[PDB]
Order: sequence, then structure tokens, then C-alpha cells
Amino acid sequence: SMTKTSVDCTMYICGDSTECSNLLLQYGSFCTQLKRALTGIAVEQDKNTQEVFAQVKQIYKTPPIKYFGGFNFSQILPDPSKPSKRSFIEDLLFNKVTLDLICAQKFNGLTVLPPLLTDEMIAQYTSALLAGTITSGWTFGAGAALQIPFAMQMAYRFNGIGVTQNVLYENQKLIANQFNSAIGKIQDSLFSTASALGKLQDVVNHNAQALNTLVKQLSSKFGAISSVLNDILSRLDPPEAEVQIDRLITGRLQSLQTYVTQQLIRAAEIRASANLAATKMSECVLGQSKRVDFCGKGYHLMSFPQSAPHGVVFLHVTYV
Amino acid sequence: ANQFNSAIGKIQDSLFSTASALGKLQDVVNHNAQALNTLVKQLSSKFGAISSVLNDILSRLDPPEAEVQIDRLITGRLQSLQTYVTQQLIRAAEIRASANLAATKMSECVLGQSKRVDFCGKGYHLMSFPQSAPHGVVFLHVTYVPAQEKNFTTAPAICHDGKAHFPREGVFVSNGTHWFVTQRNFYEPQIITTDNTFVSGNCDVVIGIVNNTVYDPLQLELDSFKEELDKYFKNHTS
Amino acid sequence: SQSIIAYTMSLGAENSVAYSNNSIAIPTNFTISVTTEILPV
Ligand SMILES: *[C@@H]1O[C@H](CO[C@@H]2O[C@@H](C)[C@@H](O)[C@@H](O)[C@@H]2O)[C@@H](O[C@@H]2O[C@H](CO)[C@@H](O)[C@H](O)[C@H]2NC(C)=O)[C@H](O)[C@H]1NC(C)=O
Ligand SMILES: *[C@@H]1O[C@H](CO)[C@@H](O[C@@H]2O[C@H](CO)[C@@H](O)[C@H](O)[C@H]2NC(C)=O)[C@H](O)[C@H]1NC(C)=O
Ligand SMILES: *[C@@H]1O[C@H](CO)[C@@H](O[C@@H]2O[C@H](CO)[C@@H](O)[C@H](O)[C@H]2NC(C)=O)[C@H](O)[C@H]1NC(C)=O
Ligand SMILES: *[C@@H]1O[C@H](CO)[C@@H](O)[C@H](O)[C@H]1NC(C)=O
Ligand SMILES: *[C@@H]1O[C@H](CO)[C@@H](O)[C@H](O)[C@H]1NC(C)=O
Ligand SMILES: *[C@@H]1O[C@H](CO)[C@@H](O)[C@H](O)[C@H]1NC(C)=O
Repeated sequence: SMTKTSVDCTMYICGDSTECSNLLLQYGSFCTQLKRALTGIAVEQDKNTQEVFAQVKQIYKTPPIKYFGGFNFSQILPDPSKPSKRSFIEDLLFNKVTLDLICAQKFNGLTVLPPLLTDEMIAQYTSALLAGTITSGWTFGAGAALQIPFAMQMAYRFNGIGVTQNVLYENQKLIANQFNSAIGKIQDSLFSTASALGKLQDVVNHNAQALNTLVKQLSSKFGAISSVLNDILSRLDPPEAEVQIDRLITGRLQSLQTYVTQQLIRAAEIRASANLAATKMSECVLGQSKRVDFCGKGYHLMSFPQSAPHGVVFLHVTYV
Repeated sequence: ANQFNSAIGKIQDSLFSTASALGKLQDVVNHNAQALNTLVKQLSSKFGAISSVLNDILSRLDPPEAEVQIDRLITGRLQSLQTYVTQQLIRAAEIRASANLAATKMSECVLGQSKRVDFCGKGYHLMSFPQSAPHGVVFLHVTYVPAQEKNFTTAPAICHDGKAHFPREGVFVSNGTHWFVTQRNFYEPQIITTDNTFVSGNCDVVIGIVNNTVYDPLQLELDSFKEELDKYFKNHTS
Repeated sequence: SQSIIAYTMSLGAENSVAYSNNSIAIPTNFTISVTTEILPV
């Protein structure tokens, strides 16, 4: 998802000016269109988050004993010693990706709407998905969660990639050690190797830059004597004022239309990304995929979800 | 067959009662109608001109003075048209993505059986049926849902004669006293046999292995007739 | 008498899976489900 933004047209174009508002009434329903488009974008952001993360019927919990055949899930399991019961990896993700400019943006008609699902709720959904996948395999995604020992589930996954289960039962300690080493290296490689995790910051930067450009366009005269509405109203009669007011109205309306169009295009891109993320949650976390390179490089065994600011992280466990 | 008939009968109610979807088609229709309504309503805006009617401006002004109002109206209506076409392009891209998804679902759920989780409904996809709807498609996904789960004790392998036995296709289960092997998605207990199992190594590696008897039909028949042969030889000799 | 009430979202029922060391759950029945998916074309 991305930041949900609301714009007051009258405040942005004709801030607390009645003459400018009366002149802006002559341009029809452009601003109702802009408001509708922004509302659609915000509702779509909430829908994106719901379709990615609300993929569990029940909030599954892991038993108090955290033994799963030697596998080490504590770095991705919830931490009760936290206000938001985020995991180690999730806490790292939220600390490294971080969302005056904000005051000024809020100062002329541009507000930011909070997401419907809080970060605590997204962490709860991720925790339920993780508990379901490590206590019941892929059964919880097709109906009731049926418990199975984790070693036996991993034997099922080995069968699903063409390897007999005796191989896993005879190399269980080695496989657990390798998984533990890789999941330990995740906490370094996620933030050191870079590659991705720049996508979330790119989304944040794009939204912040768009809002900054929109609020900076209020300092342009657009051919008028001044960019301040009060100055024009104080230094001219309404006949001569109307020309400058109309110039400012045209410029600010063009700025608003440009911002809303770029927002619509970016929202379409984010919707495509969220549909991909929902498909990956269904086919990599709720099941075992046979599609090549859909859930990581190699023969996909399983996947684990983690929540990140405005995004999701998939830890793909594969056989190489 | 009875379950499928009941579910397909409930479809005719749940399609229009439970709502959920089927609002997407009406949303598309409403968006298009609202866009056209806004476009045709923008013709009543003066856009700074004396009037929004072209005939009025042409009748009340000379071409020099008329041209200014005409240009104002032209700019306003051109902006309205450009806005409408841009929103139409974005909505057409969204509809194209939806139609690509629908074509993929028709290929992979109606023309085949999908192993992709939740691509053709919730549960284990059996089949799908297409139906046409105004400006859209409806997929009736028939899936298999496990219903009545029972609790069993399970082991990764069975130790019989210093050999570890693994199920060929299934899982070892026990109600508490007896050990069987069953298919993993439906309880159908079968006696553990060399036909249902394969051997790999000894019982010193697998964690959780239990002793249980693995029966050999071949050896059963062999020693069963060997006992009769021994009795025959005993009665012939003495 | 009904009124407008505000509340915190419930994400779903809490279900502690009876995960164990040698325990398995296996279905003895099944249900044939027919669900509906509407897609604009
Ligand atoms: C699983 O069985 C092994 C093998 O024991 C043999 O087979 C059994 C079915 C039974 O007939 C035994 O009498 C056979 O000896 C068990 O290993 C035995 O362990 C006991 C206790 O330490 C020891 O006295 C025996 O000598 C062992 N047998 C051999 C052949 O080494 C093993 O303990 C069994 N596991 C469980 C959990 O019961
Ligand atoms: C499941 O088996 C594991 C592995 O042996 C058990 O974990 C051990 O429990 C014992 C008993 O207290 C401890 O001494 C060991 O340190 C534990 N090992 C590990 C790796 O944690 C576990 O207790 C078993 N589960 C049940 C319900 O008995
Ligand atoms: C498996 O489930 C089916 C479907 O629920 C059961 O069939 C039902 O049986 C009850 C009891 O006899 C009847 O009242 C219902 O009318 C039946 N339903 C249908 C759709 O036929 C069936 O008994 C279950 N079987 C087992 C072995 O548990
Ligand atoms: C499990 O995970 C944590 C986090 O890395 C680690 O410190 C701990 O030692 C692990 N436990 C075992 C038994 O490997
Ligand atoms: C299996 O046993 C556990 C522990 O008693 C119980 O909580 C659980 O509901 C049982 N599962 C089924 C499917 O009956
Ligand atoms: C387990 O199944 C066997 C074979 O039918 C049966 O004889 C035995 O009684 C069962 N045990 C229990 C505890 O139900």
C-alpha cells in the first residue's frame, strides 16, 4: 500500500478566500472529480492491505513449547516483550524503513489518512499465518488447520520437490542446522546486501516528493502579480483582482490535476504489486509452489511472511 | 453428487444475498456512467466567460470580443475532455488487468485443474464452471474441503527388523493401540505392509521411530506352506 | 433501542492449534464447496 492522502480543493486553491472560491465555482466539477479519485485511491490502499494480509480464518497461535524438530523460528515469531508483538525481523524492518514538511503539507488542505489496519493488526495477521504454516503445514489454507509434526511436514515438502522423505528423516539435524544458519544470516543480508527493501523507501519518497511538489506549487505566480491571495485582494479592486485570481486558480488547478493523475498511476502500480503479494501469500505461504522462481530460487519448500512499513517480506525456504 | 447439488442450489441465493462480489460489475457501470455524466455536465460551466452557451456569445458580441469568450469555453471544454480521456485510459488499464486475470482463470480453472492455492477458490480445486455476466465473468469453483478431522498418534518411520520403514504414499497413524498407514487427506487405515512401505537404513538415525510389525505376505504364504510340507515329510517318514 | 457504536476490529477467532510432537489430525469426511468469483472483463 501507499499513503492515503486527502485534499481540500478550496483550501489549496482559494484558501479561506471567498472571492477566489466564487471564481472557482465557475470551473464546474473538477474538484469533486479530484476528491472522488483520491477517495478511491485510499479505499484501494485499504483493500490492498486486506487482500494481502487477511488470508486466515482464525488467529492461530503457536503452542508454548517452541520445539519444531530443531528448527529456529524465534527471529520470526512474535515477541511478547513488546507493545506491538512484532518479531525480531519485523522490528528491524520497521526501524530501518521510516515514513516542517508534514506540518506545511497539512497546512494547506493536504491531509494524510491513517490506514484501517494498524501495524499491530498486520503483525497479528502475520503471526497467525506463521503459526498456521508451522503448526499445520498447508492444511490451514484449505480448511481447518490439521496439526502435524514439523519434521513430518518437512518430509511432505521434500516429497513435493521430488525427494524421498527418508532423505530428510536421515538428515534432519543437518537440515535444521542449515535452516537455522540461513535464517540467522537473513537478519544481516536483509539490510546489508540491499537489493530490495529500497522499494518501500522508494514508495515513501515518491509520495513525500509528490506532496512536497504540490505544496511548493503554491508559491508560483503563474503570471499573476503575486502568489499570495491576500495580497491581490488587498491591492486591487474586484475587476482587476479577478484576472490575477483566475491566473492563480488555473495554475493551482493544473497542479492539483497533475498530482491526482500521478497518484492514480502510482496507485495502479501499487495495486499490481499488492495483487502479486497476495498471490505469493496464497501460493508460497499457504501452500508449496511448483512454479519456477515464484517463491525464490531453487525448489520451493516453504515461505514465511513478515510485515514491513507499507509492504510485506517473504522469507522463501528452498532446496538447492 | 448430493453435496454438489446442494451447493449449486445455494449458489442461486448466495450470489445476490451474500453480496461481496457482483458489486464490481455495477461499480464499473457506475464509474463509466458517472464519468460521462460529469463530461456532459461540464458543458454548463462558463469557465470565466459571460455565458456557457456558444450561440448566446455569438449573438451578443462581435467576433473580436466574441473570440475571448469562445477561447475561454474552448480551454475549459478541452480540459474536461482531456481529463475524461485520461481517467478512461487508467480505468481501461485496470479493466485490462482484470480481463487478463479472468482469461488466466478460464484457462487454469475451467480448462484444467489447478494446484495453485486459492487461485480457483478456497480449498483443493476440483473444477470450475464459467458463466457470462454483464461486462464480466462469473466462475463457480468446485473445491474439496476436508471436513471431520480425527486425532491420531503419528510416527515418521516404523522399525521392524532393524530396518526403518517409510510410507510409500501416506502417513503412519495409531488410534492408541494399533498402527496403520493412511492416505494423508482422508482417513483410510491399512495394515502396515511391505507393499505400503519402503526400507531405508536402520532404526538408529530417524528421530521418533517406533517398533511395529511390518507384515510380509510373501513370507506369510511361504512359511504357511512350509509348515504343511514339514508335516507331510514328518507323516511320510513316520 | 439501537445506536451507533464504535469498536476495535476483531481479526478473527483465536485458535491454538494442538500441535504436538507425534500428533496428527486427519479428516474422515469432506465437503464439496461451490464458491463464486466475479471478475470484470
Ligand atoms: C524398538 O526395538 C528395539 C529392538 O528390540 C528388538 O525388537 C523389539 C521389537 C523386541 O522384540 C526386543 O526384545 C528386541 O530386542 C529396542 O532395542 C532394545 O532396547 C532394549 C532396552 O534398552 C534392550 O534391552 C534390547 O537389547 C534392545 N534390542 C536390540 C536388538 O538391540 C528399542 O528399545 C525399541 N524402542 C522402543 C521405544 O521400545
Ligand atoms: C518433543 O521432543 C523434544 C526433543 O527431544 C523435547 O524437547 C526436549 O525436552 C526435554 C525434556 O524436558 C529437555 O530436557 C530437552 O532440553 C528438550 N530439547 C529441546 C531441543 O528443546 C520436547 O519436550 C518434546 N515434547 C514433549 C511434549 O514432550
Ligand atoms: C460424512 O458426511 C456426510 C455429509 O455430512 C454425512 O452424511 C450425512 O449423514 C447424516 C447422518 O446419517 C444425515 O442426516 C445427512 O443427511 C447426511 N448428509 C448428506 C449430504 O447425505 C455422512 O454420514 C458422513 N460420513 C461419515 C462416515 O462420517
Ligand atoms: C533460536 O533463535 C534465537 C535467535 O537467533 C537464537 O539465539 C537461539 O539460540 C536459537 N535457539 C537454538 C536452540 O538454536
Ligand atoms: C486433539 O487433542 C487435543 C489435545 O487434547 C485437542 O485439543 C484437540 O482438539 C484434538 N483434536 C481433534 C481434531 O479432536
Ligand atoms: C485401533 O484399530 C484396531 C483395528 O481395527 C482396533 O482393533 C483397535 O481397537 C483400535 N484401538 C482403539 C483404541 O480404538
